Amino acid sequence: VQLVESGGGVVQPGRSLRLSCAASGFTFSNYGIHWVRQAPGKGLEWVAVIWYDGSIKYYADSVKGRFTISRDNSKNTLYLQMNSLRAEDTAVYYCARDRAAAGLHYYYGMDVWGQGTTVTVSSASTKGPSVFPLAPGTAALGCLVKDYFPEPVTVSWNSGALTSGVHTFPAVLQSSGLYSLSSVVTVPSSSLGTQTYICNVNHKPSNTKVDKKVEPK
Amino acid sequence: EIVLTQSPGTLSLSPGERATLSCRASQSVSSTYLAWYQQKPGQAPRLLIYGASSRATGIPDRFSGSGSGTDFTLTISRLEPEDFAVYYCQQSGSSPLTFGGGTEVEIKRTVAAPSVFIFPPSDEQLKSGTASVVCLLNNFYPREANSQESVTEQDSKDSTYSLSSTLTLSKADYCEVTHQGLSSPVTK
Amino acid sequence: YDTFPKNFFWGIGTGALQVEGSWKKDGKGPSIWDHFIHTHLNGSSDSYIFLEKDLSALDFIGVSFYQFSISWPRLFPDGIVTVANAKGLQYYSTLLDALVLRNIEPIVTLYHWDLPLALQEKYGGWKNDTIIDIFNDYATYCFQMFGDRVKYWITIHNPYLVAWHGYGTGMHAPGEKGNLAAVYTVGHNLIKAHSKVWHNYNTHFRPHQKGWLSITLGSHWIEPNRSENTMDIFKCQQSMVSVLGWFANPIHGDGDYPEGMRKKLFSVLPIFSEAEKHEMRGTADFFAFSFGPNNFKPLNTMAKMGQNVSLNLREALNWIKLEYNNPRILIAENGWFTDSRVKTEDTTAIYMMKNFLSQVLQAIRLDEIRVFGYTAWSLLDGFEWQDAYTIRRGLFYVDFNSKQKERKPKSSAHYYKQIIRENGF
Ligand SMILES: *[C@@H]1O[C@H](CO)[C@@H](O)[C@H](O)[C@H]1NC(C)=O
Ligand SMILES: *[C@@H]1O[C@H](CO)[C@@H](O)[C@H](O)[C@H]1NC(C)=O
Repeated sequence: VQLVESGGGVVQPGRSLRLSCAASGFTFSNYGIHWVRQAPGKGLEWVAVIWYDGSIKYYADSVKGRFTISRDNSKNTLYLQMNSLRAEDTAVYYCARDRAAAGLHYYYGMDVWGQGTTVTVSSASTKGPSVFPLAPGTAALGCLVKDYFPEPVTVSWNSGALTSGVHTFPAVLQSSGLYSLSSVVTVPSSSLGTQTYICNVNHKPSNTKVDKKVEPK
Repeated sequence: EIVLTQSPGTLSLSPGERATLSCRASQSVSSTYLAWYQQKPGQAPRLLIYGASSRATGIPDRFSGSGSGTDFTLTISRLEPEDFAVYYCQQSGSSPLTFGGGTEVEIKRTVAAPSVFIFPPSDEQLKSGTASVVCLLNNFYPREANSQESVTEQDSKDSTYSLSSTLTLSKADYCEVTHQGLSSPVTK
Repeated sequence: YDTFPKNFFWGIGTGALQVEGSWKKDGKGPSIWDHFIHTHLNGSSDSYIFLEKDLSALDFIGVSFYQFSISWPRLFPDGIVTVANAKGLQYYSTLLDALVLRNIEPIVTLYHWDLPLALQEKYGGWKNDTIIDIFNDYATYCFQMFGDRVKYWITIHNPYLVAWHGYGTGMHAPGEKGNLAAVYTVGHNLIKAHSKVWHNYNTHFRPHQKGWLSITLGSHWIEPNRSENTMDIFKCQQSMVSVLGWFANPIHGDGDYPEGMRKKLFSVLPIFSEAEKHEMRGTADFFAFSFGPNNFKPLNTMAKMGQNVSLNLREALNWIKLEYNNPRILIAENGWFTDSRVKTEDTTAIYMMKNFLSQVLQAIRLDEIRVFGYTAWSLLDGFEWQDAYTIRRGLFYVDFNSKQKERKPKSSAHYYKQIIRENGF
C-alpha cells in the first residue's frame, strides 16, 4: 500500500511542468486521489482531487484553470499537469489516497500519503555552494554554506562521527534567489587542538562535495 | 468557501498534560466531513481522526475528536513525546475542500537562557566581495527573541531551539540579544 | 458525457401512509392522516401484507438503494415510546433483512407526515415543544433497533409542507388553518426536533454505526417574468427563501432563519437563542433535496411573488450550491404524476424522468455540483394524500380494485431499469 510522487524539479516562472504519482498494493480504480502541496515553512494546502473513473475532478481556486489532474487506471498512475507557474507554486506536492472507496459509504479522509516531490519555480541556474568557516567553559564553531541552488543540501561533520551538539539550520532564500544556510557545533573549549573538525557539505545537484576544516582565529 | 481557522497557533505543554486544539469554520459543516492530521518535521502527514470523532487505523485512545456546526476540537488526554507535532483540521463538506492554518504543540519547559556567539566573516568570502556576520543563539527556551534568520526544530534531547541570524553587508564592511532567560540584554 | 459517473447511487422511494395499508392491523395506532381521511375525505398498495411483491419489484428494477418510511403509530400506537407493537417491529426488521440480503442499501425516513393521533389530541402535535423530546425517543428507539444495517437516515420528509399545508392552508392533516403563528411554531419545532435527533445520533450512534443523517427539504423553482428584470429576480429569491431557505438556513446555514423572513414575519416567526443557533447548524450529513409535484401543486402551496413557477431542476441545484456552500446532494424525491386512468403506458413519466435526469447530469458535469444519488419517486402506485387515487406516481402499476394487487411494471419502470443498466442514456 503505497503512493510515489515523481517528476519534481526546477521550472522557469511561467513555464509548464507535469507530475506523476504511482500506486501499488491496492485496487487503484476503487479510490479517489488528492494532490496536496506544502510551501517551505507553511501549512498544508489542498490542490485538487480526481475520483474513480477519472471523469470527475475538483480544484482549488488558486490553481484553477492552470493545473489539470488526470489518471490512467490501467497504468495505475495519476498526473498533475501544471502550467503558467509562479514563485508561490514552489512547494512539495503530495498525492494522497482518499479512504472513501467505491460502494462503501465511508467517511472522507486522506489515509495513505506519499513521500512527496519537490518543485521549485525559479529562473536561476544550478550553482554549487561556497563554504566559509565560522571560527571560535564551552565554545562554538561552524560552517557557512552560501549561494547554492536548488534547495537540497546535506551537511555532516567528521564523516558522520560527530553529531551531539550539531545544529544544521534550515536554508533561507536571499534577495538574489539563491539558498544559504549554516551548520554549527559546540564542543569543549579544552578539546580544540586535540580534535580535528571537518564539515562535510554535499550538494548532489551541482555534483559538488566539499570537505572543509574549521580552525580558530 | 469554508475557511477553517485554528487556535491557538502554538500550544506549549509538558508531557502528561491535556492539550485542547480548536478549529473554527467560517460556514457551518457536518461533523461527518471533518478530519485531523498530524505532521512531524520532514515527514508526510498522517490521518488521525476522520468524521470529527473517529480514530484512524493505529491511532491511540489519547486522541479524541468532537464538535459540530462551526466548532470542532481535537484533544490529547495525556501528552507523550511522540505527540508533539503540528496538527491540521480539514473539511470535505464543502467544495473546494480546505485545510486549517495548523496548530503547533510544543514542549513546555523551565526557561533556559541562550548562549551568544558572534562569528566575523572569513577571508575567502571577504576576498570574493561579500561579507556575512553570524550571530548564533544556542539552546534557549522559549523561541520568542539586512539580516535573515533561521530557527531549528525543538530539540528531542533538551527541548530547546537554536537560531542563527545572518547580516549580509557590502564588499567593504569598513549583536544585541534579548530573551526572557536573560535578566539584562546581552551584547557581543 | 451522457453517462453518469461511476459509483453513482441509484434508488427508488415510497412513504408509509401511501403504500402500507393495514391502518388498524396488528395493533397499529391511528395517525393524524388516518383521522384526516375519515374526517375530510381500500388498503392501498397493501405493502404490509405484500412485502415480498415489493421486493420483487425492487429486484426487477436493479436499484442500489431503497427509501421507505417507518410509521410512527405502527410502532407506538399512543405516540409515547414505552412498549412497541411487536408485530410492527418485525415487519420493518424483516424488510431491512430482506434488503441487506440483496445488497440493497436502505434510506430510512423516521417521519413521512403520519403523526400518531394520540400525540395530536393530547399535546397539539408539532405545536407543542413537548413532542421534540418524544420524537427524539422515537428516533432513539429506531437507531437502536435498525441502525446496524442502516447507513442513511432522514428525520423529516418535506417539513415545509408539514407546516404549511398542515397549519397554513389546511390541505394536509391535521387540517389547521388561520393562524400563521401556528405554521411557524410548527416549523420551529420540526427544526429543533431534527437538530436534537442529529445530535443524539452524532453522540450516541455515529461512532459504532457510522451512518449519514439528513432532512429532506422540498422546493419548487421560479424564473423571472422578464429575463433581465432585477426586481423580478429579487422576488424570485424571496420565493425560494420562503420555501427552501426557511429550513435550510437553520440547518445547512448559519443556524438562524433567513434575514428577509425575520423582518417580514416579525411577531409570528419564533426566535432562536444564540445557543440554539449553534446547535441547529451543521445537523445534516448531506443535502437531501425533494423536487416533485407536492411542491408545485396546488397553487396555494407556495408564494410566487407574482413570478413564473419553473421545473428547472438544474437551476434549483445551482441555487443550493451557491446559497449553501456547494454541498453533497442526494435527490431525495423526484418525479411527476399521471392521471389515474393511465395504467401502464406512462409516456409522460418517461419524458419527465428523461427531462430531470438530463438536468442532473448537466449539474454534475457542467456545474460541478456533487449530486451523488437519485431517488426516483414511487416504487408503486399508492394513496397520494388529498389527491387519493386520482393521480398515480408509481413505477409499478397497482389495481386497487383487485384483491391480488400485483405490481405491474410500466414503461417508466422498464425505462428506469434500462437507465440503471447503462448508468445513463
Ligand atoms: C402542551 O401539552 C403539555 C402537556 O399537557 C402542556 O403542559 C402544555 O401547556 C401544552 N402546550 C400546548 C402548546 O398545547
Ligand atoms: C413564463 O413561462 C411560461 C411557461 O414556460 C411562458 O409561456 C411565459 O411566456 C412566461 N411568462 C413570462 C411573463 O415570462
